[PDB]
Amino acid sequence: FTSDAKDKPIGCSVAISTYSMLGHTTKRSWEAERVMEWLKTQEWGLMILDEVHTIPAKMFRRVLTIVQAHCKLGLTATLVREDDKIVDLNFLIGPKLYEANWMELQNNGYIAKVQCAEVWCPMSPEFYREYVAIKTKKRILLYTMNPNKFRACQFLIKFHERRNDKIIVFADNVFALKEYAIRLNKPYIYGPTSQGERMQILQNFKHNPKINTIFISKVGDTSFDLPEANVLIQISSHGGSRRQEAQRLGRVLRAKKGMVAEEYNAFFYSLVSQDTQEMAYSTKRQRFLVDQGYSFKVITKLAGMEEEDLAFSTKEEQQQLLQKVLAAT
Amino acid sequence: ARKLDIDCVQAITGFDFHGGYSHPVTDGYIVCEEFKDVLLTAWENEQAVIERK
DNA sequence: TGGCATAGATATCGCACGTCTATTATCCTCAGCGCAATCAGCTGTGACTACCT
DNA sequence: AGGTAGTCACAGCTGATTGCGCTGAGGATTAGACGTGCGATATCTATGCCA
Repeated sequence: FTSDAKDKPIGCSVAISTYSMLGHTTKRSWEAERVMEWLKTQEWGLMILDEVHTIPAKMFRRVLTIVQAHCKLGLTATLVREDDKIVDLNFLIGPKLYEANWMELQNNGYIAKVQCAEVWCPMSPEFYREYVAIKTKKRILLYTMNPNKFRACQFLIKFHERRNDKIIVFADNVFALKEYAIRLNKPYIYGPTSQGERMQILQNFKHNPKINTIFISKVGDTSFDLPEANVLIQISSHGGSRRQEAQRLGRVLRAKKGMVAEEYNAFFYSLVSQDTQEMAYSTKRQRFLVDQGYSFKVITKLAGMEEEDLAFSTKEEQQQLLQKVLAAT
Repeated sequence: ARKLDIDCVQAITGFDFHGGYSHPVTDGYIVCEEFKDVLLTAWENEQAVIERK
């Protein structure tokens, strides 16, 4: 029951739809109205809800009232909504039935044994002075565009490509993602995300060994399917969504054969700018992953960056980058 | 019409098939005769508004 | 002498081999909705001072 | 002259704000016909066979 692939609801034993298709307060298409009438008339023995953490929103909560079903079951990767709207969910659906131990599943090899790391990036003096000068929400651009952070990301990408690793780089900021991907000349996916070209890029990453570095915007959380990867580099995050980026880490890194015996077969890096507010976010966020026993070893400096030539070696380039960033306020 | 909540349908004229599928072809909107001139006035107003916008 | 088979001469209809435009329901785009950390104003609480006793 | 209510100066709570996601309307987008080529096939009659 989507707006693109339309099918007759009659005789449909299992009907699959989205919350928005049921949450449309505005007038729908005429056929959509008929299908909604059919759904409302029909009583469901089973209802299944995915990504339960999005349910507590008011529009999606109204969907439960809209639909009449006997058995409702919810599945997700996390259950800590940052707006603490979870107590109501205990009766929106019901009690938490089960929660597998992440470390135990790692031991059994059902999922990859992740190697987590937080990488601190020094701030350029001009960038840091500007960051201190600004006091409002506009500070996001400056530290997300740290030349040292760019150099660290470039070095990590080079090292893992030389290791022939699946590199997926997240960047919630639209502008930062564009600049990073373009300068590194790698595919980028953001708001537009033409679905055909989106799947084209995904298949290029999956099949072409020449291209194994995909830059993805915030849409990488739940807006599409993530092919199994091994190296996940997170540059910018929402700013305290302890469950969102933890879920992103869980979805990105999957079980891979070959290195099951080793305790570190999946590699995750979180780039954080030193002396910025971003640090306060990271410690705030990865707390959830700490609840699952995951550890994050601080890597102030990366070995090998000296010999390999990287971008922004001269500060004269870096001040031009500062020009570009400040141009967008 | 939907902005003014006026029931308006397409006017199925024929069939066109570019890649092998007979998509129905419509020429304008069928509306009730009662709101014909009101709809014309609304269209004129919205045309002027979108011009200045 | 005369009945008519037997093949020379010939199209003749059927099976098979070329094009052609449509006896009927697609593919991207912009406007309309939604979600999560600041920031600021409504309201509550303490410090300072007026008035009845 | 004496103390607690009115008034002003600051604090918690919550709604508005600003990045960002999703549908609905709207404008773009080779299968019987009609023949022939080839191939199997009915088709008509010379004329000399010997009774």
